[PDB]
Amino acid sequence: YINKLEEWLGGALFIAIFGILIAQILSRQVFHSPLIWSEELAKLLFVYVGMLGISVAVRKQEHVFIDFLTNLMPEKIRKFTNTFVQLLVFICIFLFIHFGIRTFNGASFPIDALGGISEKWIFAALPVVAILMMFRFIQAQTLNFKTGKSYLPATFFIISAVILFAILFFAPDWFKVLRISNYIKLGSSSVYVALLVWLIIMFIGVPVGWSLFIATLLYFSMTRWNVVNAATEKLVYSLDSFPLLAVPFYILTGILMNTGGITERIFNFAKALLGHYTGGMGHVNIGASLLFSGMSGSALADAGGLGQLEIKAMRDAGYDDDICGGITAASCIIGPLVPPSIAMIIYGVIANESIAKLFIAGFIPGVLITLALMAMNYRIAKKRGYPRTPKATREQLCSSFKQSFWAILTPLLIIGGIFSGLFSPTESAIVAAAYSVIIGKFVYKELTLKSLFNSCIEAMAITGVVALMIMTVTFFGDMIAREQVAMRVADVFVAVADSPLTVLIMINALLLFLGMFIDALALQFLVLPMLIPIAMQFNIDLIFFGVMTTLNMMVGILTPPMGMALFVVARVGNMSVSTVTKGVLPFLIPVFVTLVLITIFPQIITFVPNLLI
Amino acid sequence: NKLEEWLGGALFIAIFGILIAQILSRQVFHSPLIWSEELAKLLFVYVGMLGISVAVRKQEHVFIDFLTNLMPEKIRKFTNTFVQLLVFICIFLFIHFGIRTFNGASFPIDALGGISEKWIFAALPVVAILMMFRFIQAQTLNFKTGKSYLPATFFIISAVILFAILFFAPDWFKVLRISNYIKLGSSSVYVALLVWLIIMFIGVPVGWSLFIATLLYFSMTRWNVVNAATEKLVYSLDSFPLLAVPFYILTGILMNTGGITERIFNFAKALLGHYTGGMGHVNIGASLLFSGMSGSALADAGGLGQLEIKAMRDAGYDDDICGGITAASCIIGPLVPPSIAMIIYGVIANESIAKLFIAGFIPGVLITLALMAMNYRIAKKRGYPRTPKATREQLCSSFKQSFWAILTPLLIIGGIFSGLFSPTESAIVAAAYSVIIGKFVYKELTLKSLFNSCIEAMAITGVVALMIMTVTFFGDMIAREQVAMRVADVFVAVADSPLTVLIMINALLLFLGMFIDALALQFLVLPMLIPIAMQFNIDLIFFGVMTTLNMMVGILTPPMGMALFVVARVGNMSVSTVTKGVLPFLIPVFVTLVLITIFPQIITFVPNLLI
Ligand code: NA
Ligand code: NA
Repeated sequence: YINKLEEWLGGALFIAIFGILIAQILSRQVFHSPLIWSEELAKLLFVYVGMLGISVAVRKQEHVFIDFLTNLMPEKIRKFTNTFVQLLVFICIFLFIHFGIRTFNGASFPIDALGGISEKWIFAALPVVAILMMFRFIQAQTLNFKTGKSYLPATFFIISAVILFAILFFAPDWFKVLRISNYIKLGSSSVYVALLVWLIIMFIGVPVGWSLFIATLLYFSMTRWNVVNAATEKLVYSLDSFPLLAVPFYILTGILMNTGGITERIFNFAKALLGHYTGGMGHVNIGASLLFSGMSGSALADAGGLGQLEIKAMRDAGYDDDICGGITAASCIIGPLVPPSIAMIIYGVIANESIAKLFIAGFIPGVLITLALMAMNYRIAKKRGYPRTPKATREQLCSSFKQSFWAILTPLLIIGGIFSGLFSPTESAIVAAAYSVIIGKFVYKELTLKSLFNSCIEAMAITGVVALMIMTVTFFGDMIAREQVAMRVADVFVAVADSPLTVLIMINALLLFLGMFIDALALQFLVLPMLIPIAMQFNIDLIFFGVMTTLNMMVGILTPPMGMALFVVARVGNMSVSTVTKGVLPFLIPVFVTLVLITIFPQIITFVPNLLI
Repeated sequence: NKLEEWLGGALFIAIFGILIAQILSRQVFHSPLIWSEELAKLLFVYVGMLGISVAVRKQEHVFIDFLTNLMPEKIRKFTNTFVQLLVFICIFLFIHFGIRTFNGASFPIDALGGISEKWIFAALPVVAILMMFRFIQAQTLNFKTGKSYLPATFFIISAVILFAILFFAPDWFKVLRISNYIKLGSSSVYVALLVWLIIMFIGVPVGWSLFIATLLYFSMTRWNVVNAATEKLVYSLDSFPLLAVPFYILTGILMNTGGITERIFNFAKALLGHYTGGMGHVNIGASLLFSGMSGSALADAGGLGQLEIKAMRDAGYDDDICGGITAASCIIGPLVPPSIAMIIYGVIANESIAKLFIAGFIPGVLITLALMAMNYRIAKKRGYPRTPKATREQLCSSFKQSFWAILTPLLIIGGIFSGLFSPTESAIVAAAYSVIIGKFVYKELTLKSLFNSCIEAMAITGVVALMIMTVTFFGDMIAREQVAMRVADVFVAVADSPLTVLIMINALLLFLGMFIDALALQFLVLPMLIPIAMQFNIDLIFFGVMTTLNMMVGILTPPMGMALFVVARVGNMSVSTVTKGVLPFLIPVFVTLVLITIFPQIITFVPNLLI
């Protein structure tokens, strides 16, 4: 029809990348005859895949935005706010089109190890998909206006776009009027003004992926506009990255492993293993979450794939509702810590750090979290005197292990690939996806071509949202580093640079405070760009800083009044949010304790990666 | 699966806008552009490819169905299987030739900032792959309905193995060259022509039969020449005069609205409705006025037929007379400019289109006058009654109602004749005026209707584009083998007078027009007669007008004619009565044709004086 054209085309390109990578590994490992074009071809296709994902997201209106202030507004103000955000997004898309055309015209360098092919093939992705994004925005405007959620029809946008394109193509010297330098010369306060405007527009519902672009454009307009052409290439260059390839494949691996059949087998094995100790079903839940974390890079999937079973088992065992909710909500944070992890990949991409070292560093805190949660569950259960389930016979344990053998072999594969160094994170993700597909198709007989295509489509759709923010934050970093914001901030914060512990304490406190009202995914892209240079200023190790920031932000999904884990657990378990929060409250002590422990003693985190690499 | 329709319609409106900027800048701003024509051609190539793909998907390519209508279904199974296999081979070779030609072309375009010709030449394999996919999709339904013995999976595996062999072992193809076994020699072209006639009469579409015939001839002698010959396949569509066809078709479709046609009929009835035999005069005049805009006879037959038939029946006419008049009055369309057939002839023979239009204007008027005289005589002899004469108020109201409708033919004719606009520019202006009138003046136009009209125009132009490219490919072999010189050496005895050649050609065309449709017959006949006509020092404009008239004659001849069937369908009467009523009206057409072929000066004088 006329909406699935990006999903039909994007899905086909996703399959092509999978076939190319699997051929690269087979040739190197088996035949010892490596290929020189696989990486470049994969990155070239991934650029288009990411652009198509962005188009899908902007069509479905699914871009991340802060809704804390938006949730406390009568609709009569929401109408004006939505009108403003629609205008801002339209302007951003038009400027994307202009900059993509210009940077495609400017591409000159050839691509070696690809037959001398010019770089215009890479650089042409931006305008062709920006046109589709503009079409999708115009299409969505009709639905927005018809229901009374905005003030402007799509005819207004069509007329404005036609007029703007005609002006841009027939007299581009008319746009020099709207330069702030022509009226007021702020000087060195341009960065502060741009950041203030960025915060103001971000707090009123504008998505971050456009807010960063708007802030950077305002800064450039204030000082000088001719320096934007040099910096605009980073938008295309950010997607042309090898480490960024692992995100969609890890997402697809999690999606494929999150079927009902595999989860039931894993939970049955865990229950047969840890079901008869003091605090049985709590230990069962913790163990199941730990096992799932080795193959899943997200916490919401773990929360939504096992809650209805773990909560029921705990209720049958003799557990109160608050305890069930607390354990279920607390056990979710293990996922993002144990590798693989989307948050660690994002931090490594932003800070230009090796993902493997981040994974190795973050492996230990997951084990510490698991042990602390198990100890707390045992103490609570012993205090309350809950009954003990009968011991399982050896035959049932053996049968459950035989059933779940191939399902549980995956985390071992991931850890062996990563720790031993035989594979890179992207190759590890590719191997994991191939193994999961084989297991689903031939061993469990629970997969179909339609299901595989739908999983690929979902992975691309969730990848596009991250891709837009990645490219925009890469654009924002140039503005941040050009004017030396971090150096000035450090100079202002004098007499506190004596001890790095004070800086770490302040950063942790700020992150904890901000995590109570902003979702983790948005908070990461909101706070990292201005903190990474500041951390670099104080000679703070970047691997330890990344681990600490990831843990601190993952803590924030458990604290009221805004926490996704609390809402998900309450919805799944059919219980009120207040009871879930009350049950969660006693379980926040171990996480704070381990956070303080790693903050005081960085050697715990730093020892393992140094020994291994 | 509207993937081609959605993308093709987007390109169609892009072409329309670019052409508009060309004429406006050149007229009032006096700042002509240097890239509008190049962009128009470059986009028209893709538009034609998309139309061909759509036609392949819908299985609507033209073919001869005379012998196919006289055989049992058992034979039809084998015939359809053979046709499917031949089309599959044609599409595969199409893909291969597109890839080779794209990998060969390197020349730049100086009129577009040095852009390489690869941009033009890459449109062949990209759309060829989509055509192959559409054929595979249609094969499933063909096998499901029981019309063929070959399922789709067989085609899939055959395509896979063929692609693998081509990419990894092209040298294995050296066993299918006829030069391996026997060297036919000079008679290779004759053998290829015999195979072409047979494969056409079997039921293969023309646009593929010509390709098969020329490929067989090339493989008969040397396969290394087809590499040089394959550039014409893409260069054929890269033509600016060819752009007039889709826009004229769109203009006709837009103007064929029921509201406009009702007003035109009302004005014609108020004007010429009271004379003896008034209804026939009204029918002829309305057909002439609508042919001033349209360029197809089928629109004339199917649009205004019911109202004219009802008016004639009310007046007290007979069924045979009304049917005959309605059928015979539809041939004025292709004669009066604009006309699709004249454009096709000009493209094939490389002749000016404005000269063709000017030359062909007069015979349409002669036909109209002859038909009016014949109708008047028949009505007077049969003693039909007379209608009262309308008063000045009715005629003035009709004029005020249909002013904007009758403006368009005069605008088009004035643009063509005065030399102010080229035929493509005239088509663009006509389309713009029609859409403006529809949207704002009469208020019966919607954006969805415009998109549907554009889709229909693209679908109907793809079929013509495929035949155009294939016939241009065929002409290469025809010219290389020196067929016309051999034919002249054979019929040296016929060269006594050019009148003998003309009457022989006319008789052959008249005999061939009783079984084949006008379009298929034209595409079969023109490539073989144009070089022969040039051989005998025969003028090409006069020959084109005469051939167009002779081909248009065949649509009113039994046992095959589209006009008879359409008139019978829309008139609720048997085909036999329609034929027996048409028969007395064929005399003026034959008389006009004989008069034209006797005095070519009648056709020749007007364009030379007008130029
Ligand atoms: Na994980
Ligand atoms: Na006409």
